[PDB]
Amino acid sequence: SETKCTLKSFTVEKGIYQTSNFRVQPTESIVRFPNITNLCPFGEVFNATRFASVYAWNRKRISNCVADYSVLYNSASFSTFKCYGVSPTKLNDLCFTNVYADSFVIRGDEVRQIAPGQTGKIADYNYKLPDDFTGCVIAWNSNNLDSKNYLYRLFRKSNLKPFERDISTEIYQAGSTPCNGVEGFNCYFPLQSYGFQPTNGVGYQPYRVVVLSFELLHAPATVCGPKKSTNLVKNKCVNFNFNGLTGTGVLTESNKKFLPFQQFGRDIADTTDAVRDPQTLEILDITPCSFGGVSVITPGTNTSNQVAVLYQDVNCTEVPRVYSTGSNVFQTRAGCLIGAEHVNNSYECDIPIGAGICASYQTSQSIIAYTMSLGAENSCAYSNNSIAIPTNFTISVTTEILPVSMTKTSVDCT
Amino acid sequence: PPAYTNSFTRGVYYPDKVFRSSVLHSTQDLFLPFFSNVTWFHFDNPVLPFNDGVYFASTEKSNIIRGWIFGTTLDSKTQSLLIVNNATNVVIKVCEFQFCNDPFFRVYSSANNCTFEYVSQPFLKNLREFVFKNIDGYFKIYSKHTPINLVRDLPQGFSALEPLVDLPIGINITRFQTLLAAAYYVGYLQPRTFLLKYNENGTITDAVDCALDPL
Amino acid sequence: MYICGDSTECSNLLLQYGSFCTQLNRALTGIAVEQDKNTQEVFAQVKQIYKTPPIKDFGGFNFSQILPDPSKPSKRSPIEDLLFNKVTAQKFNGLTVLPPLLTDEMIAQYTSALLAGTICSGWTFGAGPALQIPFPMQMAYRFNGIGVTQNVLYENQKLIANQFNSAIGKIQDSLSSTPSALGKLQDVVNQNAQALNTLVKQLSSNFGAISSVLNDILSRLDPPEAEVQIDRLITGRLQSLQTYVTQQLIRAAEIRASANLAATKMSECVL
Amino acid sequence: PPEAEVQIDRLITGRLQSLQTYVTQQLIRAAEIRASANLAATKMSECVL
Amino acid sequence: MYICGDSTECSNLLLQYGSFCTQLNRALTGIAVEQDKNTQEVFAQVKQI
Ligand SMILES: *[C@@H]1O[C@H](CO)[C@@H](O[C@@H]2O[C@H](CO)[C@@H](O[C@@H]3O[C@H](CO)[C@@H](O)[C@H](O)[C@@H]3O)[C@H](O)[C@H]2NC(C)=O)[C@H](O)[C@H]1NC(C)=O
Ligand SMILES: *[C@@H]1O[C@H](CO)[C@@H](O[C@@H]2O[C@H](CO)[C@@H](O)[C@H](O)[C@H]2NC(C)=O)[C@H](O)[C@H]1NC(C)=O
Ligand SMILES: *[C@@H]1O[C@H](CO)[C@@H](O[C@@H]2O[C@H](CO)[C@@H](O)[C@H](O)[C@H]2NC(C)=O)[C@H](O)[C@H]1NC(C)=O
Ligand SMILES: *[C@@H]1O[C@H](CO)[C@@H](O[C@@H]2O[C@H](CO)[C@@H](O)[C@H](O)[C@H]2NC(C)=O)[C@H](O)[C@H]1NC(C)=O
Ligand SMILES: *[C@@H]1O[C@H](CO)[C@@H](O[C@@H]2O[C@H](CO)[C@@H](O)[C@H](O)[C@H]2NC(C)=O)[C@H](O)[C@H]1NC(C)=O
Ligand SMILES: *[C@@H]1O[C@H](CO)[C@@H](O)[C@H](O)[C@H]1NC(C)=O
Ligand SMILES: *[C@@H]1O[C@H](CO)[C@@H](O)[C@H](O)[C@H]1NC(C)=O
Repeated sequence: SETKCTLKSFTVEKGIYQTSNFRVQPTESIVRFPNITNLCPFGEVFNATRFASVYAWNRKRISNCVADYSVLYNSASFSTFKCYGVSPTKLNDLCFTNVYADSFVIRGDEVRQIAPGQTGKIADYNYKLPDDFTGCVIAWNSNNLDSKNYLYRLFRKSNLKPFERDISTEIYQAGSTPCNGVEGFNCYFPLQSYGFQPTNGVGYQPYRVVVLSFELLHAPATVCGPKKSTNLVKNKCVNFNFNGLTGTGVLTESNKKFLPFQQFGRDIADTTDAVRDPQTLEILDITPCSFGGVSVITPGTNTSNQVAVLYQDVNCTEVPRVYSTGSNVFQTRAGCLIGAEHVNNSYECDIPIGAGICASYQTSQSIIAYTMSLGAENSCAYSNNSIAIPTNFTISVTTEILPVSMTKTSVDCT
Repeated sequence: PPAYTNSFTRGVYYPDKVFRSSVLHSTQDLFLPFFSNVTWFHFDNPVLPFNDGVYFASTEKSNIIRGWIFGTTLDSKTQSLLIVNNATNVVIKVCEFQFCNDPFFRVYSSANNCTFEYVSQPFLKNLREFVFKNIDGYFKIYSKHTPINLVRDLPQGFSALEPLVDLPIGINITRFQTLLAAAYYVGYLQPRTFLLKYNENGTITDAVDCALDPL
Repeated sequence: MYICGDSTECSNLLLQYGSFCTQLNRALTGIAVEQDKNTQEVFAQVKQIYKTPPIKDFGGFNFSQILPDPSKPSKRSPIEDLLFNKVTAQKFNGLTVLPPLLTDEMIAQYTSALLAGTICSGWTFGAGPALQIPFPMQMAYRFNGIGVTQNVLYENQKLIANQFNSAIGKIQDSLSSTPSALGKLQDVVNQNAQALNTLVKQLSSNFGAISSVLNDILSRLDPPEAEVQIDRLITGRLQSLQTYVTQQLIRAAEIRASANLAATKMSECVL
Repeated sequence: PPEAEVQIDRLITGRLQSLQTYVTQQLIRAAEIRASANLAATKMSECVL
Repeated sequence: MYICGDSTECSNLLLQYGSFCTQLNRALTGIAVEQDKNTQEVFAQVKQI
């Protein structure tokens, strides 16, 4: 039926017809997510005993490393974790350039003032997050260890500039007095002092807030989550992702000798014939696992309806439609042939399979595969002083068909 | 010193990180032209541009520091790439620290918002070839140490110039300077097309510059 | 496989081009069948497989350099071995090399049968039953065919045999020392090897797209624009495949004219 | 009409490519048929005549 | 020079199409060499003047 449909006809003549192609599917994929590499020291900015205040932070400008947001996301040690417009898990996939962390302690209830969007009175004087902020803000009522110095901004007139560092503490009320006179009647220190003792309530307790604003994408990109590294599943058609090189094949053991700076193995044309895994630094030979062509050998439709199936360049074990590996399976140089019986007798070629192997319909009737015979085996009797003279003749009328012309066809292009 | 000299067939690095066995591969990249005129600078510490790339060489084993001061303004206005070697480290600090008018850690006298600061093992008769380039914010350094007998200038040979280290930087280097009986050579990379011959080992044992002559 | 390597997104975009891929395959299959027909037409002229005589009393004619060598594993004459020595895991992108229907051992048997028929009978084995004749008498028929009388060979048999042996001996030296000795066959080999190399090297071209890898397009970009980039890649690779198929068709038409001349020279000069 | 000239362009390109492919294959087949006809004429002159 | 007449931008854009111009040049050079060989095959039969 496949032969009938691929020819768009209800009747097929005798011969080999290529119906569809064959390809071994990949069993699995191999990435095996990467190393420890250089880790981002978020623990230093989180577990800081000498936590700073909101007027002056511990400005930690962190650079090329892997920041495992999943580590801080699967653990509920901190009270609240927020990250701008990104789920923490995918935070390990889509990455950025560099990060900057500011750590501070605030007074309880006013945790919501610090926000890229909605405003707050504290954010109007202490620290305002950028309007286009994209980072990670972690806040928790630590208390105990950091509770027993801690003074917070209370005297300003403009919101702090997006991503700005201000530590001003000059005494003034707003602008009304022409001369402030140090501390006249109301011009106290802008850094108002508060009680950070355990007796304080939840809304008046030290709240550790750390912002983790990462710079947007530029020409380089260094602070990225887990990517790279591989493994080995040898002698199997698999998908592999080797350091960004993605492809399907068999990763056999190889005797190649890469120089200790090369990873890929593109040899001749532009195909990758070898690879280096960045875990054991060994060389793996990439090979197309298996493919070929399914060909149907059929002795016509009028004669019979039985067929044989030939797979072009695959082994007889690699073939798994209906029955394709049980009995009547013969491995010739031209591939694996099923549905045909091997006969030692050599006849004239009927259906050319290849490499000297042909197939035919013969006895009930079946499909036989044999080695074609070059012709009748004549014995040549050379002998000097001996000749052979014909004593009779035959008048033979043979036929010779020769095409002369084809159908004249015109096409109106428009 | 405005003295010139012939670079012969030196100054060809590995354009990529791909193994190749008995493949004659044509690569279009910023290569040092064959038989080009490279400037021989003797002690001296001149100021030299960068343009597209820089080639460097050393002759004797005096080992007089030989750091580098790749910059773009070098006056505390933009990030500047400084490499300092002390026989134990290769400290690469990209930062806007203000180098004095005649640099020679007292090279600079300030500390700006210093970014990525890679530090690792040191890499620096004995010819010492270096190639520095920057394409898309990635500072690439290639190096090769080879033994030869000093006669007058760079010898006639072609070893490998294997790659050394790539750094993600993102700045632009439009100028550069050398840190320090000085004797070195400077060449300039050009966007040429080279036919590189690979042996069984994946080593570039020969090269042809397809602009030098009709042959 | 060549245009859209194991990418269902690309393969679905190749369905709207109709039977562009079912036609190149048909052309290539026709070319392969034509190559098989050429090989069978040149060599498989006579079907009777005459055996090489196990003697050397050919009137002084040597024939050792053209008759098959029984000692060596392959049953090939020294000249055939020299000619075979002179001429010099599957491919990744769906390119396969089907084996010829007539193996090199089978063609050698055809050549040996033709040689044995020529030595045995002469031209009579190609026009009916093979009628044996002594070789000195057969060469007197061929001398008689060029306007020279019979007695010229019989009275100069030793000299003619010596000249024949010397010429056949010098044939090997002339074949093994000329630089472009088997230049025609080597050019036939090289033209197809460079065509496949150029075809597979066209898979690393953008053709206007952002990248030459379908995985990069499918991952980096959204599906709506990945469709456009993949369509550009499809157009480029389909054009490359069409160019390869057309060039192979022209080259096969050129080769078929050389196989219709080798078959004519076999009938009119060997037979 | 402004947006109908981009799909029609794709149709035109595809149909032109199909026509060119057909014409090229027919030219090669016509060359083969011409060779066969030359052989037939040679056989008519040499053997029938 | 035919597709992109002395235009560097057009040449850079054409460089992305791979070895197409190289194939065309190779084919035309082969045609020219064959044309030179035809005359030698026809007229240069005997090389004694
Ligand atoms: C037909 O001609 C072939 C050569 O084309 C003759 O074979 C040659 O036989 C001679 C005599 O045996 C060999 O010469 C000697 O061979 C060995 C090995 O070198 C050694 O004894 C001597 O140094 C001397 O060279 C000669 O090598 C050999 N040639 C070949 C190619 O095998 C053959 O005898 C002739 N047939 C006849 C006369 O029936
Ligand atoms: C990444 O980690 C792997 C293991 O997960 C490291 O592979 C080591 O390779 C050496 C040989 O080079 C083996 O002897 C070790 O057993 C492996 N390590 C371990 C922990 O099993 C690999 O070096 C790491 N790559 C880095 C850090 O870049
Ligand atoms: C040559 O062969 C022909 C046949 O090809 C012989 O003629 C046959 O003779 C037999 C016996 O008399 C008859 O039965 C047949 O009918 C004849 N055939 C034809 C076609 O006429 C002929 O005898 C043979 N000649 C010699 C001299 O042996
Ligand atoms: C980065 O590259 C650009 C492009 O060349 C530089 O732009 C010009 O560079 C020259 C010399 O460096 C300056 O004198 C010009 O003023 C620049 N033109 C303008 C208007 O941008 C740029 O200077 C480089 N970056 C730095 C900081 O040197
Ligand atoms: C460079 O090539 C040489 C010569 O081919 C290599 O030396 C051979 O190495 C192989 C195994 O790689 C040994 O079987 C041979 O005995 C070696 N031959 C000699 C003469 O030493 C050499 O190893 C290669 N360099 C590498 C791989 O770094
Ligand atoms: C299996 O494949 C190998 C490697 O190609 C081949 O040598 C062998 O003959 C095949 N065996 C069978 C049983 O098909
Ligand atoms: C064909 O010959 C082989 C090899 O001797 C033998 O094993 C096999 O049984 C024979 N097959 C038949 C059908 O006679």
